[PDB]
Formats: sequence, C-alpha cells, structure tokens
Amino acid sequence: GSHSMRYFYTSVSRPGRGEPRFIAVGYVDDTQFVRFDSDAASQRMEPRAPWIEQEGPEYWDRNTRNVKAQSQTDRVDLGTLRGYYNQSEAGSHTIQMMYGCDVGSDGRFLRGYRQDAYDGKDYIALKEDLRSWTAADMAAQTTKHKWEAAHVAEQWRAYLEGTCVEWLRRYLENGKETLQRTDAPKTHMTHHAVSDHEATLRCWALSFYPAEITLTWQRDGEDQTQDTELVETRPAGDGTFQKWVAVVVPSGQEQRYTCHVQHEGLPKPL
Amino acid sequence: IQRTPKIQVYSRHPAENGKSNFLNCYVSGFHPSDIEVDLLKNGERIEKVEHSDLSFSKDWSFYLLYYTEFTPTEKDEYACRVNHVTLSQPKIVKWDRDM
Repeated sequence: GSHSMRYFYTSVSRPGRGEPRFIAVGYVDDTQFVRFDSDAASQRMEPRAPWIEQEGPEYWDRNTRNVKAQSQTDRVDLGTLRGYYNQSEAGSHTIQMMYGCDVGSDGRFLRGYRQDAYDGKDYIALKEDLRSWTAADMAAQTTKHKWEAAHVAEQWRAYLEGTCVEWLRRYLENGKETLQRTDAPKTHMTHHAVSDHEATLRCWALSFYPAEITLTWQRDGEDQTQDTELVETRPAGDGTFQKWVAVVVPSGQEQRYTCHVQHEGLPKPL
Repeated sequence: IQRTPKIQVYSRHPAENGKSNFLNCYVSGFHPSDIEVDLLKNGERIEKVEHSDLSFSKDWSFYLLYYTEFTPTEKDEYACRVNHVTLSQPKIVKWDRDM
C-alpha cells in the first residue's frame, strides 16, 4: 500500500512572558515516531516509536537543530504576520505547518505537500506541482512574493521528492513489523433498549490500524442513515483506533440491520 | 478563528468493573490550542493524568488525548471537564461505558 511521512508544527505566541510554545510531531502514516516540545526538558527531538531509536547521534542532532531553527523562524514570523494583519502585541496567535510526502507500494514518490496556517486558517500552501504557491489573502501574498524572489519552492520540492521519500522508505523497512502491518478492526454489535419496543444497536470497530475506516448500517440490504449516529474515529491510546455507528431500530426487527465495515486490513470488506 | 472542542470520554478497553483499564478524554476540533482538560472521579480531579503531543486535523483544528489508568466500578462516576475560550463555563461530559 501507499505510505506517507508527515511533520506537524505549531507555534503559539506567549505575550505575557517569554517566547512562543513550539510543538513538532512526526508521523509515518498513523504512527507518531518523533516529537519536540519547547516546554520539555531535553530540548531535543525525542523518539516516540521503538524503530527510530536505533538512529545515531547526528540523526538526533540534525533533527534537533532543524526543528529548533524552525521554532525561531516561527518566532520571527509571528512578529511579521502580527504586523501584516495590523494586530496588537497583546494577543496570542498561532502558526501551524504540515508537510510531507507519500509513496506508493513500490516506494516511489507519489506526492509532496507543505502548507501552513495563521490562527487556524490557511495562510500559504505549496501547490501539488511543488513549483508554485497559493496565498489565501494579501498578507500571505506578501510572503508569496518574497518566496518567489528567493526560490523557496525549489528547496521544498528537492526535499519532498528526495530526502522525505528516502527516509520514509528507510523507516518503512526499519519498523516494518508494525508499519507494514494492518490491524483489521475487531468488531461486535451491542443492543441497548431505549424503551419496551425500541432499541439502539451499536456497531463497534476496535483496535484497528490504520485509522481510515468506513462503518455503515444497511436495513434489508440498503444503506440507512436516518436514526443513525456515527462517532469521530478516536485513538485507543495504544497506537490503534476505535469507531462506532449506532441505529435506533424497532425491537424485534434487529435481523433486518447489518453493519458493514470497510478497512485496509480486510480483503474485500462488507 | 475560534472553534469549540468536540469531546469523547471512553475507556481504552471493554470496561469490566473491578478491572484496571485507561480512561480517555479525546478533545478535538478546537482552535486555539490552549485548553484545560481534567479527568474526574466522583467530581474530584485525578492527579497523574497524561496527554498526547499536540497535533491537528486537515482544517487546522487541534486534538489531544488525555488519559489515566482507572478501574471501572458500579458506583464511581468518571467524567471529563474541559475549559476553552469558546466555552462560557467548563463542559463536563460523564463517562458512559456503552459509548
């Protein structure tokens, strides 16, 4: 299957005292494997999956240096963007950035991406061509002019099509025993009476990996969405995920309802 | 922009009274990232509650998992108490083991 490596950065200015909070986490597909938190003790990029542990000292030095320089660039940029939007030095603001690459089943680059946000809204994004920028407003347009002049897109493209893809293939071979394994959902249904003639049937998908899943109810072979409730997929806290969908049914009529589960860990789900 | 948290309180494993398990509070869909999440037993605050490293979804809204080891019982009430700029008072969501 295809695989992705993604890094997520968040900087939050702290106007009352100090510098911004900066948190960075890296993922291979849905497995977090590194983190940096400016409020933590190490002041180092830290391992979060057993298979990255083996990386030598320069790996950890270079990754620590990189994500520290990014926190300082974000510190400056919080100042800059505050100026662009003409906002006061009193309020706290946020820059977030997500970047990464996907590879297909043979490990070749499929796509790269790098986009950021200012206070939870799109600010500037690298297009899929990895050559040009999408500026959401006029402050990001100013950034887009500076970056076209400096040919910043070129550097991102070289990283996303090279380094990003090379290390993701390395990680995939190194943590293959979990990263290239699917944990199909363990499923069961529960029945809860809602009165002396209605009941909720809840269909549970538990302990699965990757997180992507589709849970749906059919009544007599046709998809039902009325009287159903679908929760947001949530982490189990052990690297796997959970989801359920429920329907309210007339008691006695439960055999008409089937829950249909679709997940990568399943050969032809239904 | 500001966005209010979604909240799910649930155990990591099937809850069985008397068996040790983990209580989770998943807060997601919120912006800004500053938030206060407490896990509660019979109204009091549990002390060594842990959380994941802040990350966010495609629409840039954040999520965090708060968790602590616990044992479900017949009479203890567990809940998650969340406070955020978008809320005029803290939101308390009681743990229901069926969801």
